[PDB]
Amino acid sequence: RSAYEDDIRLAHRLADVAADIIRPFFRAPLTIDLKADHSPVTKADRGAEQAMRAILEQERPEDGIFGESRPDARRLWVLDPIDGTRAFIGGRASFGTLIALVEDGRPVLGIINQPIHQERWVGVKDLPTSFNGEVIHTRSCPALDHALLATTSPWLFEKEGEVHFDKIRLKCRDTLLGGDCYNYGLLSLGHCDLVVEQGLKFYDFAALVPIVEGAGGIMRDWQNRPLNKNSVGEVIAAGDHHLIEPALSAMEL
Amino acid sequence: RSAYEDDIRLAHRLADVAADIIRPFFRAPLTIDLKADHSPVTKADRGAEQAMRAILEQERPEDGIFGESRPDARRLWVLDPIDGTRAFIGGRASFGTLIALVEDGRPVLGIINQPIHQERWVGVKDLPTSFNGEVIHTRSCPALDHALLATTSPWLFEKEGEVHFDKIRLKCRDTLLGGDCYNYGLLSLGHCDLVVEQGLKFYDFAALVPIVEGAGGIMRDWQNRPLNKNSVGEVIAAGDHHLIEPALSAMEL
Repeated sequence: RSAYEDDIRLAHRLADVAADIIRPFFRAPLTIDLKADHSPVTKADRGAEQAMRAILEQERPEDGIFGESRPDARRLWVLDPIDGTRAFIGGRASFGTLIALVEDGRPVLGIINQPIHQERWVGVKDLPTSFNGEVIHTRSCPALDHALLATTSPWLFEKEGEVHFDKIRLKCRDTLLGGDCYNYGLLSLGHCDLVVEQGLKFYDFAALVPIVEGAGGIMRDWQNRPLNKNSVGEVIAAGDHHLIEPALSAMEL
Repeated sequence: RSAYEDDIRLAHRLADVAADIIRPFFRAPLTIDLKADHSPVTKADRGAEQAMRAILEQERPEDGIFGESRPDARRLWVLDPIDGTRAFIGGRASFGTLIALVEDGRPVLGIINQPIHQERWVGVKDLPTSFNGEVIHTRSCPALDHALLATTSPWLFEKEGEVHFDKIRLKCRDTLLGGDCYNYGLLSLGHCDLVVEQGLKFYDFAALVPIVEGAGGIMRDWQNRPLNKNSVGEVIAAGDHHLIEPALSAMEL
């Protein structure tokens, strides 16, 4: 059993609560061009965040909730009800709810939950990562020219970041596009070898780190340093630790 | 009832047969770097194509099967067991089996089937398009700056085609990436407004045309001409007929 067993149980409860709120809004009609925001994604995100926050305020009174709600605490919860907001808006089920517990600025527990297809990744500092309750493993990869690389969009990079991304893309066997958190889940399951992104907020990667790392992968910034609450959101995830040096090299940073 | 009712029933049978063959291979381990091809996608594609061909040889002896098997016939079946081969290889359930019946070089019946999540689009020349048995409709869209555009990859274009794509992307509200046939299914359901691609084979678009058009959309080449067995594979699909002129204009062809 984990040192975090109680927190893992709460994290599953938060994911369940968010899922039931978000699901009815998926593939709903999209209103446009009004003086106010009538979008389903906004209703889903707000209602899920409010419900999860109310539960955290009752069950973890002493913990912070990242994003202004209490801080200074050693322990902080980080919630993203819908990571992959644009995919959700487009009716794609690659979006996920991300929940993370963070201590001294480091993620120590993370869940990705896809509430439409019921796919749930759980990672924790002291246990192997699980997907729908089963232990999972990243795969090994000999070299970049055998690697599958993913990123949500080339246009989500800064102008110089687009050049670094293009340089590594040219050295990989194939690149798949779109997906946000989902590509990190596929990398933890062993179906993707590298993910490289830029411009993420802490809400977008905190949950991913324990999941990828507890699957046997590695997830760092572009200087190969640990990701933490204060990282600017350049990330690289690899299923194989052997590939992180050649990947960063190929980016010509 | 359709003039194609019998062919629609056969088409569903082909999709079922392909699904049961393909499903076991999804998210299987991926072998690499051998003198022969041990990949699951190749086994799935070949076994599904062989089973569908055997059925067509028994039940439609007089029809062609596109790709060399009999031709010259007025009526041809076009099969793609796994459209979105790279997505399948990456463990993504955006791939689909495409089945189409084509007469005088024009698609008249099409199915997209996603065998993992059981999502099936059916289009036919004389009926409204259906998704899992329900009639569906494309949405209207006032202008490009409100439109959601999708394409599988910017890098799947020719060098000049990348420039035309970038020019229209810059004029749209958002662009989603990856997905192959799946984006045309989302456009027929009313969750996407434009799809623009280049380099497709007839196997990749024949089934899509009846589905998009019978949902109320429009799908043509980049000269606004009909797509047919001989089209080079530049395609534009719009949920709203009003957007095809501004979209082609924005591409600066």
